[PDB]
Amino acid sequence: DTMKVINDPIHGHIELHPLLVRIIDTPQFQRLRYIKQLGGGYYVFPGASHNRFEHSLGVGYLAGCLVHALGEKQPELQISERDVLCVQIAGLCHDLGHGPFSAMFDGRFIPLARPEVKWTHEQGSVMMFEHLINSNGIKPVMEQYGLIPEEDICFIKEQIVGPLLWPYKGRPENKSFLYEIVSNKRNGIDVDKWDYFARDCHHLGIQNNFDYKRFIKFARVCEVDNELRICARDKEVGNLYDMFHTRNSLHRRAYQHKVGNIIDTMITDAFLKADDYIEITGAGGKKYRISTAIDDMEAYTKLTDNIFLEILYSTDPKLKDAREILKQIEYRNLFKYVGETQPTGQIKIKREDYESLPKEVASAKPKVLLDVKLKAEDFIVDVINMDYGMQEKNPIDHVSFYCKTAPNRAIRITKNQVSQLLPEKFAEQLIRVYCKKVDRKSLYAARQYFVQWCADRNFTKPQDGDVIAPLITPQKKEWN
Amino acid sequence: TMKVINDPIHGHIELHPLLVRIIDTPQFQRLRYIKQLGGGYYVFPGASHNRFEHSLGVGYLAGCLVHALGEKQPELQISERDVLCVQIAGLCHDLGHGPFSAMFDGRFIPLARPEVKWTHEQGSVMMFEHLINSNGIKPVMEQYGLIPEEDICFIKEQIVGPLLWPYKGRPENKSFLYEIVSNKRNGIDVDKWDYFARDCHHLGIQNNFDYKRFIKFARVCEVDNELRICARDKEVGNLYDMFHTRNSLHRRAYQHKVGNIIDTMITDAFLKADDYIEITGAGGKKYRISTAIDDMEAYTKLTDNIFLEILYSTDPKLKDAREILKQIEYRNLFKYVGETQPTGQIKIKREDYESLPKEVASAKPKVLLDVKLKAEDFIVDVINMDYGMQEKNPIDHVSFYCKTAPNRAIRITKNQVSQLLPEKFAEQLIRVYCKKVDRKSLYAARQYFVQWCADRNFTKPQDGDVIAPLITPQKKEW
Amino acid sequence: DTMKVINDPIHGHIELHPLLVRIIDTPQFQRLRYIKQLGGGYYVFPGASHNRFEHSLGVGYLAGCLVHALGEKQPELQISERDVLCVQIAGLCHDLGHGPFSAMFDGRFIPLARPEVKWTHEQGSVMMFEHLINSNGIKPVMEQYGLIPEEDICFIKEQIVGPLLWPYKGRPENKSFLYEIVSNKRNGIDVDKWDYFARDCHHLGIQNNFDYKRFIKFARVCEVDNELRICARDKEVGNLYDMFHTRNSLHRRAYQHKVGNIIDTMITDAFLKADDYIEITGAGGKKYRISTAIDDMEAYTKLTDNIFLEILYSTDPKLKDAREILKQIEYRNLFKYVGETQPTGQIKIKREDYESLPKEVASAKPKVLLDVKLKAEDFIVDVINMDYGMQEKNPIDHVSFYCKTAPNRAIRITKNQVSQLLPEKFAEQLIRVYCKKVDRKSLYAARQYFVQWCADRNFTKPQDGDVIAPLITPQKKEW
Amino acid sequence: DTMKVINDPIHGHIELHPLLVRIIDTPQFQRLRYIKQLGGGYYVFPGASHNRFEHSLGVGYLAGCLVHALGEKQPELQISERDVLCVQIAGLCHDLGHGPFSAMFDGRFIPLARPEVKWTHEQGSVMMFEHLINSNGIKPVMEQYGLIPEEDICFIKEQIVGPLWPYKGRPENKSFLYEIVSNKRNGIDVDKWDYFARDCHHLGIQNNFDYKRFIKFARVCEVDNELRICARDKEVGNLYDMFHTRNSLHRRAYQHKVGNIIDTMITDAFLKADDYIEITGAGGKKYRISTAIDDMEAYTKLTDNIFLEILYSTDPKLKDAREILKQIEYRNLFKYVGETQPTGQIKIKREDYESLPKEVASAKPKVLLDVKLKAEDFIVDVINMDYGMQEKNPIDHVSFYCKTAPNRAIRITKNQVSQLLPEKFAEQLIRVYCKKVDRKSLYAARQYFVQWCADRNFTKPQDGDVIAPLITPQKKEW
Ligand SMILES: Nc1ncnc2c1ncn2[C@H]1C[C@H](O)[C@@H](COP(=O)(O)NP(=O)(O)OP(=O)(O)O)O1
Ligand SMILES: Nc1ncnc2c1ncn2[C@H]1C[C@H](O)[C@@H](COP(=O)(O)NP(=O)(O)OP(=O)(O)O)O1
Ligand SMILES: Nc1ncnc2c1ncn2[C@H]1C[C@H](O)[C@@H](COP(=O)(O)NP(=O)(O)OP(=O)(O)O)O1
Ligand SMILES: Nc1ncnc2c1ncn2[C@H]1C[C@H](O)[C@@H](COP(=O)(O)NP(=O)(O)OP(=O)(O)O)O1
Ligand SMILES: [Fe+3]
Ligand SMILES: [Fe+3]
Ligand SMILES: [Fe+3]
Ligand SMILES: [Fe+3]
Ligand SMILES: [Mg+2]
Ligand SMILES: [Mg+2]
Ligand SMILES: [Mg+2]
Ligand SMILES: [Mg+2]
Ligand SMILES: [Mg+2]
Ligand SMILES: [Mg+2]
Ligand SMILES: [Mg+2]
Ligand SMILES: [Mg+2]
Ligand SMILES: [Mg+2]
Repeated sequence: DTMKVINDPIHGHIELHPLLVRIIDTPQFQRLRYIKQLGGGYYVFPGASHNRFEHSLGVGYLAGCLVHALGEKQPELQISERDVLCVQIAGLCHDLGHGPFSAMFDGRFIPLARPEVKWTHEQGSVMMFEHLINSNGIKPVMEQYGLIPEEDICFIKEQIVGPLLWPYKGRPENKSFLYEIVSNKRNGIDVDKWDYFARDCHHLGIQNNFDYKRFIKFARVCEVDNELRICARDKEVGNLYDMFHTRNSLHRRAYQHKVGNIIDTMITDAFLKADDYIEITGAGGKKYRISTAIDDMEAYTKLTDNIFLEILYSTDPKLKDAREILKQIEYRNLFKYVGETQPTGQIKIKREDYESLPKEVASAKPKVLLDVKLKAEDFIVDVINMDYGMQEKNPIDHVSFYCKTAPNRAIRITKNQVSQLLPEKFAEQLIRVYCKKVDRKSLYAARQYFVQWCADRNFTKPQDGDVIAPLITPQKKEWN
Repeated sequence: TMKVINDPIHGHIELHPLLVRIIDTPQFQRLRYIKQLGGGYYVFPGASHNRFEHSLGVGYLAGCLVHALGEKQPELQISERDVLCVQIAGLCHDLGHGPFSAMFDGRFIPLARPEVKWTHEQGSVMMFEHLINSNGIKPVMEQYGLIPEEDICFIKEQIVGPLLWPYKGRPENKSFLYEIVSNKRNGIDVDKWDYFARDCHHLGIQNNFDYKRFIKFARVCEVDNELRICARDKEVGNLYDMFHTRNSLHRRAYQHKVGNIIDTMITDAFLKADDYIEITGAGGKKYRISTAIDDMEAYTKLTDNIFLEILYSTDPKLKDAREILKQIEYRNLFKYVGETQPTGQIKIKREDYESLPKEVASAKPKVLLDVKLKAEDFIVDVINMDYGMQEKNPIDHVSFYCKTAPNRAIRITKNQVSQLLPEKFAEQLIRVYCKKVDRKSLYAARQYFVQWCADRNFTKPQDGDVIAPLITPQKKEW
Repeated sequence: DTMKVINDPIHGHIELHPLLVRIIDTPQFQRLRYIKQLGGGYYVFPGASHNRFEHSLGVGYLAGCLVHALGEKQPELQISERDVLCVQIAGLCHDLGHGPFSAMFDGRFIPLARPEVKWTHEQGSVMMFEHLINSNGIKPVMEQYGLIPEEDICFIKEQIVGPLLWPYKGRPENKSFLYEIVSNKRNGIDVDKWDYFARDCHHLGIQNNFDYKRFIKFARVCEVDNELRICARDKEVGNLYDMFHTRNSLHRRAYQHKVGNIIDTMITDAFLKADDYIEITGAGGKKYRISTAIDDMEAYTKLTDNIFLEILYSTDPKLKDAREILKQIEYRNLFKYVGETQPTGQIKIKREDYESLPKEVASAKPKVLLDVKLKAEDFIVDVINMDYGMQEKNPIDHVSFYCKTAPNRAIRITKNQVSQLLPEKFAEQLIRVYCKKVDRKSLYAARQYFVQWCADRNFTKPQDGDVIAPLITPQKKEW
Repeated sequence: DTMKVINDPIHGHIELHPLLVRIIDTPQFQRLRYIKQLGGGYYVFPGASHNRFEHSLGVGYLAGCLVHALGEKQPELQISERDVLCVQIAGLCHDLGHGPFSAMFDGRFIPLARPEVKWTHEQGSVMMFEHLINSNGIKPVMEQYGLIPEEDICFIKEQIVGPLWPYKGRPENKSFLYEIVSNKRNGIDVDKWDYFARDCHHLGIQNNFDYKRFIKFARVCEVDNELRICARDKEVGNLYDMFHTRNSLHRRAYQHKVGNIIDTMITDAFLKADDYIEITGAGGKKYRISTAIDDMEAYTKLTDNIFLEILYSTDPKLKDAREILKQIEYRNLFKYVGETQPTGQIKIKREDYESLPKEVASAKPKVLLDVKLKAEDFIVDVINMDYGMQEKNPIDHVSFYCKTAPNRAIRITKNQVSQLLPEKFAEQLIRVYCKKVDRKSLYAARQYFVQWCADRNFTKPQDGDVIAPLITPQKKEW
């Protein structure tokens, strides 16, 4: 059991302490090799073959860089070797709970398959971590390196998911800044983002403009309303606004690419159709479904992107409907993108209303004669909440800064102290509509229903509206 | 025959022999001795690159864009002659830059000769004329199918704009050709694409705009009776990002507060040297640094080397200028005091710039001060940051097409894209510096500065509470 | 109907003609999304997650760049749009025959599982291409775009695998240069190498020093012994030696990494143990095994890296032995590397002798006290043939060059006309030894047998010889 | 008084201790901003605008990374903060002695201008460092941060230029510290790692050596009673590749035939200017270009600027020098005729270089020729290509360790690595050029050249059968 060096193309040669190597070399960690980081995005950006495994190594590594850098510059914080290891382990294990195709599984499939549960991959990560530890004899290995499992397991879990006065048990207040490394609940400025920006960009073929290494150099811990927090140099404020701008830009260009999303939707659909028939063996030989494997970590261990191919290659007549959806993916007979719009004014589309939207689009009465009627079943309506990670809030209002002439003194910097060219709002909704019927006449009709629906709901005019529905767009006074 | 040249940004590029003849002149080779980012090199040490290599890059990209349009749309009748003219314009577009590039036309000439309205682009047109005439290039143009009466004019118009349909070099059915090198309608041009990529490579800041993607999706469509370059509808987000990147490169690098003060110091040294340096132009006439812009033979010999000519001089008359450049090398720079912006609808007008150091020195901070500072001790640098068209959204001046009707041009408004985009497209930054560098002068300069910000109802400096703790409580709006 | 653009991180935005899009959007092509380019190398270099799919797009694209560039510079060659499409399709389809974990499948598994057949992934690519065309109605689509399927399918196949006097039917000798793009049988200078150099490096985190774009700019077709062939500028000769040096260096640093190879070996072992029990359905419902799916393209279509996980997640008691080997991979209880050596002198280890080598290692008699005796079954001996792509030959002796003052005149350039610092030989063998028993005492013993065996065979001294076997290495004066 | 961070595109954000900042902010250091790293190479590779200044920052930084990494992994070595600063200073100052156009100045000009002296830029760096320290009051600043100037100045100089135990600055138990900046035992030093990475970034050729990996695997072990830097055994292949890369960068870039002829032309102009240019040194004494190396105050003012000072001069005495530089700017370069190498055991010695143009002109090609050419018309450039230690394999002078005994040093021979490695480690290339550029002179120059190769039993030029079809059949060995 000695330290390993591993060559990562994003971070270079990184060092893994032998405790981390023991954690990595388990079935529960290695599972992340079989889950694509960007899910259906690989079917649009062919360089995006990367898996959660390598992202997880990167987050472990960066978490270690940030806590080491803080410890070197500020010995008064009393960051111990034990703290450093716990922060690295949390970085390493933070995404253990992702399911097949990553964001698809907790963003689309589980909410549709099991609308009663409130589940996130982060909860999965905590449960999977527990199962990793318990089934591989890791507690004695922790003790061998000076960790205290009652306290430190709890600390690690709290870093990943948040709390399970001062709500944490794993560390006291004098170590609060340690909870801001892996997953920053105050403002989202965390090393998870820095790894995925750099790694996704390298694979996508879109270039990263955020400099995380610069941020680490300028980061300090300062007292802010009587808690010790990570603060940035004042002159980095512009770079932080740019960080969130980059995040939003990566969601627009890649993560919410309209076809990447429809592939995720189709896979979700196939999983919903397969769910009654696929059996996954968990603890004590009990049988779980795709939707219930989240309840038993032994089952969930075996639930990866492989399930796609298990369905695609099946012959069972019961899986026929699921299998045909995946066949449609491989022949590229995808549901067709019709367009994009947004609400106007103070209108917000609520999650309770999502299910009713296909019916609304099909009920629009385009004032043009139509040969084809389309039914609700024929439309998909995907509502995407785009923000700066804190709903309507400006995350930079929850960051603290310091100045070169008083480096222990935290200050606030407001938006108006930076620039007038920044966003005026921090949240918005995009609505994408697609049609399951792909023939030319159905598609012409779907465009008319769509643009009419936008007019009826007082949504923004689709960008191509005048071209795809020339007879509809003149009817709307606010569009001309 | 063609030459190949290896550029680190674009790879191996081909130069037509007419371009090679233009490059191999004193007028073009001059660009090897003018830093792209001027004083920026004194802050970002990778930014050693010169205007020469930027110019090759713009020539190359100009050629890629016009070739791509011609291949996709043969009905436009883009000729080999048109391609060469566009390449030449890209190659020669920055011939007019002076020592330290933006410093020379942005700071020095306006101060040295406030009566003239000069730009490097005007310089590029005059330098091009002088390059052609003094190196026998007109017959070589003819040899390759160009018509110099028409094409020289076309080339110049591409660089500087017009010298109803205001252009003589090409008719309306070729208006798109004027949108490649320097796009007067919206600023979306290959010059930006080269400098984004090249500056980033050298600065150590990463480029996020994909120019190659833009070229693939570009088409020419009819818009209000002219053939113009349009982009695919779905690229609109990427164009907003393009201008966001431009603004971000100005914030991080080009307007870095110390890069600018170095540019200011060099400008100061040039103003102090201007009466004493003689540069010989055409017919043996004698020019100064500030007048060499009137004669391209003189201007040919004015490059960044003038910095070292002053620094190494022994002439007592250049003592004052020389001492400023010595201060740069010891890093005894004028000191940054801080940054602020106007509030509300307030605009600082160019006529008022000269009065601002006096205003800062006239502030009466209610604080005990060892030193009184005079107007001459402050520099107040006002920077106009925008999306290239003052208050306007340049995306309102772009045309788009949709996949289902690719010959039909459309407009896309800001509200059709995103609510997270900027609400304004122009703003002003105000940096204040002090020429007196000792600890007590600097403490005082901070008090005058923050008090001035309070008095003018400008934004609170980011470090205001720390540098002037007794001043910032006075102002209710902070 | 129309062209698609696709964004690749290595080549940027590439354009795909609609005929290529029809070929790509088939089960037979999309299969390549589930086959890792570097196989077991992903278990060593975590950035090497890339699959054969994206490599195939890249080779298609570069094949098109090279043939377009030749056509633009030399209209007299009469390169047609039809030729361009055929070269693109060949580049796109060249690796359709790879199996699970790529080089593992044709380099290790098939040779062990079916030693009677002479099979390569390239043969697989030809058969898979035939099956792709026939089962997706591609022939009429080819006709729609000006291709002539009798001739052009044959041309495409020949570009991939070679011939199936002038031995080719798809194109004549005045177009011989077209066979030098995707897979160059004369000297190995082909666009396949250029894509994988660039793509592997980007993912591995090792940097590429070969500039393929420069090579394309300087490439011309010239007459050489009555065939039209691709020639390089004279002054590029250095860069071509560097190309093969880079290839060799990527094999040393990554592709033949000792642990990447042992993982490939372990997976192969698990597949051999699973082979009797896994059923893959092929044409007419017939059942194939892992080792026989190469005989039926409908079965082979469904044979990808997924088989690893099918074994790993199985519960069938019959798959227990295969499953346990894959569990050993996941816990990193790997067969242990003992060391590396090479033959000396004139000695060449022949393929017929590979199987006898573990027995030789176990028969060595190290004069050292050992608690554990090891048997032949405990050693793995992996022999790797490292060369410049043409066994003992210098591939640069099979390249033609031209000079700036006579660009249509082909010439030869010998090694002595370039540099005295170049390699003296172009082939060698590396011998890696591993031990299947992983405890510290077995490993100590394995090192003594290994170093003694090297001494006995007069192989090169292992680099760490003095440290791992201090009592053995003094016996050998020449060490 | 506080640390500075600087953004370099090769190494990222690097930290500079305030003592380093004081050294950098002097005229003697800042001088390096005006000397191109690759000299005339910029006139072939237009991305290669980089100067010695940024290379020097990089070497300072890497020197610091290597010594820090050794200290972190091996606390028993007792590397102090003082040792780290001294190694950084040496890295930073190691190239202070370069002259105009870098390798051109000490490789071509000084040897020709002053054949009696044995001068290297490294000697210059030591003298320039001494002058930097003494004229900027640096010794008290060193003391303020824990350095001992009697000892540490000596240590710093020994690291730059070299020397029982021959060093005075540090004892044997710290010998490894002398292997960071300039490694005299085998050449594996951080100077190479910076220039590989930085040159590649600017040239547009990609670097394949991973220096960071080497740093991770580097350890100090006892070797024949000295503590030395050793590499992991399995890195041996990577080290052979390192020297292969060095050779490959010399072939592609640094010894590019046209880059060298430009260096030669500039050298020629400097030789013609040398009697007439005056550079003021200490106490107002006057130096020449060739003598400015004797006085650091003069040498401080000798940079690439001298090129433009000559080009723009009007003095009649500089006419010949000026005309050569004009020929560079119009691209009327001496023409490359070809390349060959000696055969067998033959080595061309430096004493014989001057006689070679005469030999080429004395060859008697049995061919009808329009022009007879004289010795003065040919340039013969002889280049020594090696792995940095003449005929020796530098890997024979490296020590390694194994994972199972990391404190135990071992040797690894070439046969333990690969049969595909080089069989020799040194060779000579001979390039011939002609000063007469017309077609008939050039035809003749090719005939003399190929005949000369045949007469001396040199290798057949690669294009020999094409440029001299009547000459190459005479030689049986071809
Ligand atoms: N020459 C090279 N260049 C770059 N990366 C390389 C490399 N060789 C390997 N890597 C990558 C592969 C891995 O990501 C990492 C480590 O590979 P090893 O350093 O080969 N270490 P291992 O555990 O095999 O040997 P041991 O136990 O004897 O120390 O570097
Ligand atoms: N091996 C190499 N690899 C990469 N870039 C290179 C290179 N060699 C040169 N460059 C860069 C340097 C230049 O930017 C460009 C062209 O250099 P040449 O191809 O050397 N052309 P020249 O005009 O000397 O030879 P001729 O007239 O005989 O064809 O490539
Ligand atoms: N903003 C962006 N920047 C870079 N690459 C991008 C990108 N957006 C997509 N890609 C990549 C993803 C793909 O690899 C490629 C094409 O994506 P689309 O241009 O979005 N084309 P699609 O076929 O969806 O829309 P249509 O049929 O309406 O033209 O570019
Ligand atoms: N946003 C940015 N991104 C990347 N590099 C940047 C940068 N801004 C500056 N640089 C580069 C330029 C330099 O190479 C380096 C340091 O520039 P500053 O951090 O601005 N430091 P200074 O001394 O001006 O301010 P103070 O004294 O208040 O700390 O970073
Ligand atoms: Fe994550
Ligand atoms: Fe420009
Ligand atoms: Fe391939
Ligand atoms: Fe150096
Ligand atoms: Mg997560
Ligand atoms: Mg998060
Ligand atoms: Mg301009
Ligand atoms: Mg412009
Ligand atoms: Mg502006
Ligand atoms: Mg293949
Ligand atoms: Mg091959
Ligand atoms: Mg040196
Ligand atoms: Mg050296």
